[PDB]
Amino acid sequence: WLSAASFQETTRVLTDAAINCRSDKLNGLKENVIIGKLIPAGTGINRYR
Amino acid sequence: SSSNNSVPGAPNRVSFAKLREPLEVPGLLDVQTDSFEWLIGSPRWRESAAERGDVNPVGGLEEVLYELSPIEDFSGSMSLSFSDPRFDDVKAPVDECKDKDMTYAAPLFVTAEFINNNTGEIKSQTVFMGDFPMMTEKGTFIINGTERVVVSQLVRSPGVYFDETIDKSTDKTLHSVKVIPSRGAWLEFDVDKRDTVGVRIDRKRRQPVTVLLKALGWTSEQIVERFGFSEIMRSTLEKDNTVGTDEALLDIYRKLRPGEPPTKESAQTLLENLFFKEKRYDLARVGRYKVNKKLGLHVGEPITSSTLTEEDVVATIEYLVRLHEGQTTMTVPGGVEVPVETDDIDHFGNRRLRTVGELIQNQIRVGMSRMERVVRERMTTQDVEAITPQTLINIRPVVAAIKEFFGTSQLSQFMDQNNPLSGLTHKRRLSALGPGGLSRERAGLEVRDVHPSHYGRMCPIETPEGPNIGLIGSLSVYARVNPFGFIETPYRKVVDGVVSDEIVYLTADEEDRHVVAQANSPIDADGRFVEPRVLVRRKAGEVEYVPSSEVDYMDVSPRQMVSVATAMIPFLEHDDANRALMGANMQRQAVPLVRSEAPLVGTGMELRAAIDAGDVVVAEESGVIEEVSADYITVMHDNGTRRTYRMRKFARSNHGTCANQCPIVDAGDRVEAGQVIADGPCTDDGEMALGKNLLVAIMPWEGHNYEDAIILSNRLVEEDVLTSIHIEEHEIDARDTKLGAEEITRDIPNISDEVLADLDERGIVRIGAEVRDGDILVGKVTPKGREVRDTSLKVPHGESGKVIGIRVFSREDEDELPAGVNELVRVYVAQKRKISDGDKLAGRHGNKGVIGKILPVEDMPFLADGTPVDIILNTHGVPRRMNIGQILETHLGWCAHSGWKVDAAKGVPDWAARLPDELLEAQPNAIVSTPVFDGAQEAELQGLLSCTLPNRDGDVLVDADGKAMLFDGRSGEPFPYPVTVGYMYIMKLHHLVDDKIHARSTGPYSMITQQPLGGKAQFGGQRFGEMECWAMQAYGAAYTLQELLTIKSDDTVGRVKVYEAIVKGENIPEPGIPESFKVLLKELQSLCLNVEVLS
Amino acid sequence: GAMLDVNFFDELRIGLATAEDIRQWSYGEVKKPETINYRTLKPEKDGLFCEKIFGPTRDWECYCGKYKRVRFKGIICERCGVEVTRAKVRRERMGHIE
Amino acid sequence: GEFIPRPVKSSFREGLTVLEYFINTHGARKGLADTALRTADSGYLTRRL
Amino acid sequence: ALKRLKVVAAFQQSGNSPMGMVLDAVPVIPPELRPMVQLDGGRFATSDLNDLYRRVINRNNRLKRLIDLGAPEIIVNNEKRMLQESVDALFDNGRRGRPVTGPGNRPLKSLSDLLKGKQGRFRQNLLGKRVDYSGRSVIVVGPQLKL
Amino acid sequence: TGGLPRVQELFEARVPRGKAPIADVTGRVRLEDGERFYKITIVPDDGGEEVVYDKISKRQRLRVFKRVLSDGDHVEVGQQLMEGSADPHEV
Amino acid sequence: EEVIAEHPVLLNRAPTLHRLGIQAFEPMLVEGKAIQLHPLVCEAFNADFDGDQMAVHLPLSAEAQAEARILMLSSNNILSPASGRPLAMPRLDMVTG
RNA sequence: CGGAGAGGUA
DNA sequence: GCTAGTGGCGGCGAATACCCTC
DNA sequence: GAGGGTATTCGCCGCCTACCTCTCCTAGC
Ligand SMILES: O=C(N[C@H](Cc1ccccc1)C(=O)Nc1ccccc1N1CCS(=O)(=O)CC1)c1ccccc1F
Ligand SMILES: [Mg+2]
Ligand SMILES: [Zn+2]
Repeated sequence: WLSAASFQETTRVLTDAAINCRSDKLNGLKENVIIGKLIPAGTGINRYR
Repeated sequence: SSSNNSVPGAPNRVSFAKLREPLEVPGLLDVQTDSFEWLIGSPRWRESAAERGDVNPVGGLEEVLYELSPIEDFSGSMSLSFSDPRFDDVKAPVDECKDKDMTYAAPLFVTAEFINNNTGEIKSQTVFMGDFPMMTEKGTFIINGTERVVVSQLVRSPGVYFDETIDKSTDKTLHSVKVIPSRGAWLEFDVDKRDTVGVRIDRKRRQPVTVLLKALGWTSEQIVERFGFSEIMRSTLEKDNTVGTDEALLDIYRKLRPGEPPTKESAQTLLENLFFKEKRYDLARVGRYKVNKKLGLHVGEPITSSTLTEEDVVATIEYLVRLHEGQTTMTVPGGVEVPVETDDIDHFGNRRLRTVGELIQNQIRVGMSRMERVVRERMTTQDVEAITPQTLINIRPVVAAIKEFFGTSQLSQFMDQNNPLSGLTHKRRLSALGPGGLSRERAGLEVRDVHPSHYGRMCPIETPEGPNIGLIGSLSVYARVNPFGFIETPYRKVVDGVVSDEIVYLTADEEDRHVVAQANSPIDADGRFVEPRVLVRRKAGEVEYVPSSEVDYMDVSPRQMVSVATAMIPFLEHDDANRALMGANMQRQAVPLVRSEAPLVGTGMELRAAIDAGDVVVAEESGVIEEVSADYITVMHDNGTRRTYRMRKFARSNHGTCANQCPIVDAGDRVEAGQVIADGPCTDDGEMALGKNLLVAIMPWEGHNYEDAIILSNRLVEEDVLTSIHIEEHEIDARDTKLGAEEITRDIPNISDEVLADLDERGIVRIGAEVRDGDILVGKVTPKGREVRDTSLKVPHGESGKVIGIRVFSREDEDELPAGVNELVRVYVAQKRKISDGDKLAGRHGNKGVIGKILPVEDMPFLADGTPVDIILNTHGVPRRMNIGQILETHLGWCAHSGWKVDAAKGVPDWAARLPDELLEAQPNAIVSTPVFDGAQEAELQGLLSCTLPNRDGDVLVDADGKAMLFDGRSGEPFPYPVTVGYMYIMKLHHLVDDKIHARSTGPYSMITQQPLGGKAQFGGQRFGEMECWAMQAYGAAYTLQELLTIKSDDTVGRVKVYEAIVKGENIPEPGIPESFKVLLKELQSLCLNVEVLS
Repeated sequence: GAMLDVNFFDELRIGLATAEDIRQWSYGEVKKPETINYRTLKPEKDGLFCEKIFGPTRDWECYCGKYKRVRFKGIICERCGVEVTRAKVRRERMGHIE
Repeated sequence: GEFIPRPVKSSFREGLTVLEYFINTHGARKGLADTALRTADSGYLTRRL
Repeated sequence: ALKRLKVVAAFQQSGNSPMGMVLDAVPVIPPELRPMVQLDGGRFATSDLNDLYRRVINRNNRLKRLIDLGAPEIIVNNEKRMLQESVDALFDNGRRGRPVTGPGNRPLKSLSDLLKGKQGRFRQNLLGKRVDYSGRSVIVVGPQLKL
Repeated sequence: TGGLPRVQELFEARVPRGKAPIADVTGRVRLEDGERFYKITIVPDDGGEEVVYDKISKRQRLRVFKRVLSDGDHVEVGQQLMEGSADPHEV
Repeated sequence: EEVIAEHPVLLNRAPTLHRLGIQAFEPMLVEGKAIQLHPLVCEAFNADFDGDQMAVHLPLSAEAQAEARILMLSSNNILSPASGRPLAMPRLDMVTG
């Protein structure tokens, strides 16, 4: 819901997520950028880092 | 053969023109001046209108007062009225207002009369209506010490408009009409896909026209008698499912005001108040005139009404039905015949111009309406026989409205003062966007286009390049606006195919009924046309060949369509539209230089451009110069009187440039009225001089002029050819403060006595002192609680120069300072800037580039006699961009600089047959003009190139092709092939690299989110946006992106830890959670959302 | 889950907030539409900027001024009622309107 | 967008007349405005992609 | 029924009650996220959130006063409706009815405008930032350089 | 559409605009000629059922595949009867 | 002079339409206030010299410097990622010569 | 440096 | 100086308002 | 009256990036 809300239609996405009580597993480029974590690509991958 | 003979002391600039100009260019500041002097009802406007339309001469303020008065309460037992507005002398002069941060204004008084209808007593008084800002002689306002320009607005005229559409789902031609009022309520009619006519008041549901027609009192017999010939009307009278005047009124009331008792009287009152109130609905004079013309209702009656009528509505419906039924003529009873057709909304006959006077009148009108509401409210809660006009009138809303308009309006704009041309073009500007116009984003591609009706009224070349492309335009040279607000243009009448000399001004709609020939139509020493058929312009952008006896009018010049800035581009017709647009725009960005020089090759629209702009000093009356100095000129008039002119020296413009005036007359010379008596910023002997003449080469050179870069000689730096003076303004104030009494003094704690060397006893720097970055300008201490800290004025980063002036305002000297401040010292520092790498140069033909390199004179290409070339331009940019006028300018500039003499020993050569006499010979450094569309030809240029005078030694350096043989300054070998050399006019643009370099390592941070501030003046950081993040993610660089997002932006502890690690030998630590995520979580919680981070 | 924020994030969950949650987040109620006083430039009591709700506006200082030193750390004043702590707390504490 | 049946027989070496320059400027400004709209339209597609 | 069941199953599968749509209390954002600044001279420029909170508080206080003092049904209902509208404007201004405008006839910002749009929280602050150790100036051509 | 709008509608899986119907079963076709409409009937080789398209406006041309489409002509399962852009959802 | 030695620097020009809008170089001090750009990277940046401006960023940590020196170095990105055609090749004046 | 507006550069 | 409060347009989906039989 | 369709109609969402300069910020007692 974080990636969807940061793309378009923040209000609709947020209301739907709140109603459904969605949990966000922070596995993605945009989400890791938002929370300030190493992206899971390139040199941020487990086998490399 | 010369250009101008009207201005007394004009330079003798010889022109290549072959055409005579019947008409002289009008005053270029007449639009603003005329519009304002109409508003204030000056005697000059009164005479101008009397010699034409003396029937109804009334100014703007008088019109507003007549409209508003009388004010009568509901009972009608008492009334109030206003009349004869009057003005006093300006409180302070223009320079005083600019210096003291005042507003240039004059008091306004009006006469108020109070009449009681049941006693007959009259009490009259002169009521003060507030200070009224007044326009200066140059078309500008001084509002709080800042010069401003009110821009004219292009708006859609009120009237009735018919349009046609082809529907998508079905094959039908659906028609519509809209009656657009001036401050009223809209009214629409249309025929839908079900062949039913209807109405749509404001934005409500559609209703049949029969409903409204019966609501007006018509019955079936009346409606069928007149209408009914259209099958649609007779079909709509069947499916209406309603009948009865009262029923129709009730239905209209239900549609308009749902949830209220549907009573017949209430419905009638609401309808008649919506469309016949005379206070809630208005068409204005332009709207009434346009509606009458369109529908042909009244042709003899004057425009005395401004509201709708039943006849107008029935005529509109009849027009709509006839148009929908494929007809082309009609005659409403009691009216003249008129064709039926659709209206082009963008035609210049349909859209008008709101000038400065009209905008100010609208603001005065709204303020007076608020005052009227206040006075009407106050007239019913006060005792009779004790009320006087002064006890009823409250002036606060009017002054508030004027303040709001002149301070916070989109049409009142900070004046542009790079040079005289920028301001002159700023005053002659037409903008389509404002309070009641278009939107800079929503605007489509068809409102930004060039229309056939713009010919001679708006320039097609000069427009911005960004989102404002096509929304802001410039008025043409010969255009003027008529009383109703429509732009006109002069045409020369022709009778029986004989061109006469009788100029008539025509609007676009008037012009569409005639065919007009071009100025470049051959003539035979009289009006008779030489050729049997003439190419003429027709209604909708159409051109046709017509016999010479069918021509109606004729243009007055081949430059009628271009504007002032576009008329200063030589060889314009050889340049493509894009580069001409760029050149016209970039001529307004040139910076004044220390010394000015006029072009070798001009066009003639420079003397008048400089004189009309107003930055030069002109002699008002004839006389003999008595004393001349760098500070003043004294003129001894014939009648024994004297007049002294003061020159403004080293003044500062709105953009930081220098405005210095220099006398150009001697101590015994005799002057004439209207003669230029001193120069200005970019003026040379009274002519615009925006650049310098430089010897150019058109070869590629070692890759330094690669991809639009430029190579310069070092002579242009040694000899201060392209040097400019820039002036900065710094100010600080001493407040009372809650702590108390912060003071300006030299006693600043914990500062070395060396750092206070330049400060004087008061605490301010001394005039003539050199200041560098971080230097003290005004020492000040504030009691933060001794606890007195230092809050002195410093020199910002990258700023330096000489202190040239100080102005200090002290409350102890009864100065008009704002509330809570004691001192307002201001400091001016000036610096001379030479040309350097990164500065932006440009010619008049849209050629631009930054200075890639500046070479020594010893290693520039040089001619056989040893003359280095000042500038080198690359060959690969000329032919691709379709601006070949720069090469022609280079050729003609070499010809003018060198001089020539046509060898007409045995008759003039055939290529010089039509060349004007006095143009068969010239001396070195001769100034010539090539008008915009009637100038030098290619054959004449070849001929002149083939015959030029030798140099000092007696050798011709440039051959008949305009190409010279150069030497290589680095190796000394001659270049294998000849190069193109000559002189062109280069200008220095206000895009210097000294104002663009910025760097940062740490500084201020925003408070809501702990991120670096943005801005060079704030010492801000460079934004790393979303697309740069995409690029970094595509590279696969995770650690770089993480550090950029965490420890360089908003990791509060990471920043300090990183700084400590760097200043020590350690390695950078790991980042943490940024603050923006926490702010987001707090906002989401404030939205009543339960956000949690699970672990 | 992780209180304010601490590394080893696992998930970010969202949902509807009940009145009990709103009153649990709150450090106090706002019952006066007063932001700041002009005579003293200090927050009005029970206002939108009340220091007894959102925390001190200066590091280790009270509204009344009884305690103005780091030694009086973590003790709530008995006269003004504002807890003596750092000024950054005003970015974290929330109120509520009944 | 449709072609006019009348051509522009002048070249920029000779200099377009005043009625052959008006239509040329019309076309040039139309192209500039279309370019602005196209550059605004392409970024949205790139962001969605 | 498909859409009705979508929403009903959304409220049934989880352990969340649907009673969160009706609010008995309103949270207030911390002061430092809605600061009020002072213009040159000492005159404050109040934020938009402060104005909306102020309106909500005024209406709530006067409604409570009327309820406690006793009043006819009509006045109490009118005050309740105005409080409803005030809270709606606070949460999402302009969604229903005319926007609550401030000086200059411009709509005020709501809590929902801090997250939406090109200038909202996400696209302006989380997906992009301003950084330190960064500069800028004009570029010229150096032929002598290497790749 | 023929440029950036075409790319946008392709990537957005929208109805093309100038939609061109495509067959769905191999067989002969009984083409009909008329004003403002053409009746294209698919007579499958199996013959189980016959599909028909009657709303095809006469403005659009008929595609040429293998000669222009004509009455009593065999067509492929995915053949595009008319000239235009087929919607991605039917294919 | 000795501090900036072999410390890579990132240069970026907006709009950043594709990946090669950001590249890393080895700074060398010059006299003036304008940045000197190699002629063979203008196509990648889409930069001419009629008034354009660019931004400079400094990587700090060891990982960031390693990325700027290996992944993003200008001389390592010669070919276009979209098609594989070379982007750092002669054009205009060089082609003519 | 919080917001609104105007103008400009690529 | 202090206190109060009638110039955008395409795309998509839910909603009224409308028959149409039936 | 009652199921089966409507059938437009209306409201909401979307509309490139980066930078520079300058002016103004509530009314009433
Ligand atoms: O057409 C020419 N010149 C006309 C000249 C003209 C300008 C202004 C008013 C009246 C006439 C033109 O500029 N039209 C015009 C200007 C702006 C927008 C539309 C139009 N048009 C195009 C010709 S259109 O299809 O009939 C109807 C509309 C012309 C002259 C010489 C050589 C080649 C030419 F294509
Ligand atoms: Mg460029
Ligand atoms: Zn205390």
